[PDB]
Amino acid sequence: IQKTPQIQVYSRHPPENGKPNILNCYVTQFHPPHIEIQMLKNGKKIPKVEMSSFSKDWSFYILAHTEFTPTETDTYACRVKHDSMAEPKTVYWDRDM
Amino acid sequence: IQKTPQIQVYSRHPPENGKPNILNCYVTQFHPPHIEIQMLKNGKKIPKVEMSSFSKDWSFYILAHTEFTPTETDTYACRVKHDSMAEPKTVYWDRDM
Amino acid sequence: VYWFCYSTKCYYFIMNKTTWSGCKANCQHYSVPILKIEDEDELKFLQRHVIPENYWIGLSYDKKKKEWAWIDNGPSKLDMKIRKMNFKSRGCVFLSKARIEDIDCNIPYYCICGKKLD
Amino acid sequence: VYWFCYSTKCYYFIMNKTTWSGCKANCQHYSVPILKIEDEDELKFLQRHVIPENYWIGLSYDKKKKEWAWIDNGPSKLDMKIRKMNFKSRGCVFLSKARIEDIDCNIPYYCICGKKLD
Amino acid sequence: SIINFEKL
Amino acid sequence: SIINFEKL
Amino acid sequence: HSLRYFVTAVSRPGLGEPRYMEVGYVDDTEFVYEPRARWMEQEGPEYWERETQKAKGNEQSFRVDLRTLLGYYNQSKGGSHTIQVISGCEVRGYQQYAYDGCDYIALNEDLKTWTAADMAALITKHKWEQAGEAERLRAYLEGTCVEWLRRYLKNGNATLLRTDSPKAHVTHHSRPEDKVTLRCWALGFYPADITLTWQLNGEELIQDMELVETRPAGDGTFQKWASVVVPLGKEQYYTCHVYHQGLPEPLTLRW
Amino acid sequence: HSLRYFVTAVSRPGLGEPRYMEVGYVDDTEFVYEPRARWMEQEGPEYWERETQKAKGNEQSFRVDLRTLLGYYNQSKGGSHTIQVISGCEVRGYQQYAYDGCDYIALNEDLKTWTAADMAALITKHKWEQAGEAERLRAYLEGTCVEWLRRYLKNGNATLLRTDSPKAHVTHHSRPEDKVTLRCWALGFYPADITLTWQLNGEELIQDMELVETRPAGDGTFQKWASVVVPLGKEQYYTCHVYHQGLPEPLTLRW
Repeated sequence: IQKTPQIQVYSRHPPENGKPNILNCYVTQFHPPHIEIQMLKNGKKIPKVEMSSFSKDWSFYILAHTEFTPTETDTYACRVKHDSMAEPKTVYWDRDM
Repeated sequence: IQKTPQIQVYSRHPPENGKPNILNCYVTQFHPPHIEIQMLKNGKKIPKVEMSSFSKDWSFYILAHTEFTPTETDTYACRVKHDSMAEPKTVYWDRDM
Repeated sequence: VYWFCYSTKCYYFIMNKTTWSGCKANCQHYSVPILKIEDEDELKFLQRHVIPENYWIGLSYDKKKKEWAWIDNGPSKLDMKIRKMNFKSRGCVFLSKARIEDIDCNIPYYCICGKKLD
Repeated sequence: VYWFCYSTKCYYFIMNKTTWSGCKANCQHYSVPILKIEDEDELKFLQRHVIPENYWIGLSYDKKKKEWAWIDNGPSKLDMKIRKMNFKSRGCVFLSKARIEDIDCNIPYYCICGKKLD
Repeated sequence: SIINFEKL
Repeated sequence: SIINFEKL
Repeated sequence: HSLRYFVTAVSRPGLGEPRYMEVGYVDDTEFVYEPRARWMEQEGPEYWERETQKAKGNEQSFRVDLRTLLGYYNQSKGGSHTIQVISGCEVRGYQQYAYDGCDYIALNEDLKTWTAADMAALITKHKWEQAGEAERLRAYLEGTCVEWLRRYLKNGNATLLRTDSPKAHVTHHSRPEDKVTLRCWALGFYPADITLTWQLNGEELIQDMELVETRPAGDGTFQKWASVVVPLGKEQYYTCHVYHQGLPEPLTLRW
Repeated sequence: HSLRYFVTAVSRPGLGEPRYMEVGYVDDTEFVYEPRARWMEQEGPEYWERETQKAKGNEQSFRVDLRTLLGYYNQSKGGSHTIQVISGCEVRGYQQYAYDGCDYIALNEDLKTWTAADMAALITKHKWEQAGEAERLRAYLEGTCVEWLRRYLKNGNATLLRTDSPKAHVTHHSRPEDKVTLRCWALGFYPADITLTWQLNGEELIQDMELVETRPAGDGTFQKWASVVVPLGKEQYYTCHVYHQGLPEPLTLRW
């Protein structure tokens, strides 16, 4: 079996712009378990980006978290690369969400 | 499985009345293999009555034969008793057939 | 006496022993023709579902058209024409939970009517 | 994406992962409601036929009517209400080739629409 | 001229 | 506090 | 032409041991451990003994079988139980098992793979591969079976190929309120495979015929008949068609 | 309340031995061989060692498994292959196997009978009865599992029963050509099981909602939201209903 991951980027607390926050890229329901998660800031890879199970439906979940502070110009997204997708899926953070 | 036998009484050669013949009571397609065959002449059991396989469909066949001569008044039938029938099946000979 | 079906096909089963034309009749009388084992696996399902006994399925020898012919007169995928079938005996075919043999078409067996669903 | 059926019941299977209401919709959209495992053996057939994955079948928790309810809101014979079902998680049920578990009704899984035939 | 079958 | 499973 | 054995193993408890038999037929014909198809007598003693010995060995082997199956079936040492087998070849190879009337185990088209009928035979199947009897068999069938089979006819293609043609005639029997029942007949023909069918103006009549299971006579020959109930005065519309192999052309009658 | 283990055995060839883990959750909560749910620290060493030893023993045992299954599946020593298990009890007992994503073996409602998913697990099933692990299991589940399970809460029914209520509010986002997309929200609530649903005049709205998989925040709490696209000026017809356990009454909002 080969399941497509389910990315979603959001913050730990409501963003107050130019105010420190903690990004959470929550990848879910995917298979197999191998999977590399890119934490970007304007394409830029973020060095430290903390990591690390599967739900009752066998789907492998993982959550990635790296501190950050919202701009009204700079940007962030999560870059996931899995054997379920030909090339990588990137999901820009939608503060607006 | 329990199959109902298939009796049929007929002679070896066309009956020429008051003319010697050989009765054939051909029991077929039945199960199980145990089975007693009565050879009657007016209810009367015939002493000697020669006996003695199953076809591709597993049905047990048997043929019984006892010499005889046709009347235009006396009669014959075959009395079969099997575990497939509550009580016995008797089939009077139908020369007419 | 009842009806069940598998994938793209619905079946009806007569539990009344008769001669081969026996099904044909009742089969078409309930407008669902005597069976046609169309392909491999279908057979497999039958034999398994099928309660233990001998069933007739539309598969007889068209005496003058010197050839075994399905009832829709259209081939099946089941070319188990390999059961060579024919030896000093001609006739019709029947199914067992583990058989497909031919025999005397006047032998009374159960029925297997097999209409398609698409 | 296709349809198959067993005995007195014909099925349709969606191979497009969606939320639970996901089936309901398409299911009824092809006028064949999301499934209802009516009795013991039926389940058994499913799990076996069912290609490997998680399928949704009409069996959710009617939040205010505080009770697990079939889609026809009529009981099944399947009182595997015994899978007690409910722990710090509420929701909907899905089927596996060897499972019947409950979960978050917004999880996208495959579909199992199950209309009757009689 | 029969064969010999392996007990079931 | 896990259990011990019998190899498949 | 073909050769087949029909084995019979029937446990009649309280009544001793299982009654077991082995029979042979080149085609529908019986032949065999006293042999019963005369032309076979042409085989000596040291045929008949390597042979009979065999039956004893199976009688003994099935004895186990007969039992192991109660095993497999949760059964009982109560009633009777019957095992049948058909092992034989044509020139399709036969190895067919039934137990109690229901199908049991079987060798398929390309003899290398079986087919069970239930959880039972199922765990008889799964062993025979752990013992490759698929092949322990393949041979015999292809091998020696055929050798015997051919190596047999030779001792009787005299009768094992004879063919006395059937002798028809049609009878006329009254049925109440203006109907007569015609009966085409078919005596003294061999082989027993025949085909008798009525026709009303060239239409087959397999809707209201009344055939009788082709019955044997007592002297190899066979007899059989097909009956039709036709309205009074309107016989000569209905014809009977006899088709037997030893027949230049199929017959045809009207009475 | 319940206790479950989630086992993971993943063979990454050429890359050493299979990466194996064992995890614990009293309910949806993680807890454990460094334990990771603080209140568990309240357990000593000679807990943590009879324990960890165990993982090693399974790590080692699955190692076989992982392999025996290539066996059963004709497979290869090529790609990766993953085995998962869920063993745990409520207060329903869990022993669930999956291999590669597909369901494998399982213990049924009255733990005494399994259910395989294919010819494979099938010949894993048929062994466990020839080894009665149906019962080797029944116990633990009924037995010691529950003992640990209860014998656990006690070390944290403090948080293993806490319940911070969710804090909703609804946003208003414009959609081109006169449509606005309302978004009810749901922050800082625990447990994560929540139910957010929109309603248009008391009608549920599970046809055009746009819920988001209930996402975690980083501090036990959870956040989630449901969105609806409503025509311009006609918001106040659409209400949001939040229903969470730590909620006297379900909320209700309009923006």
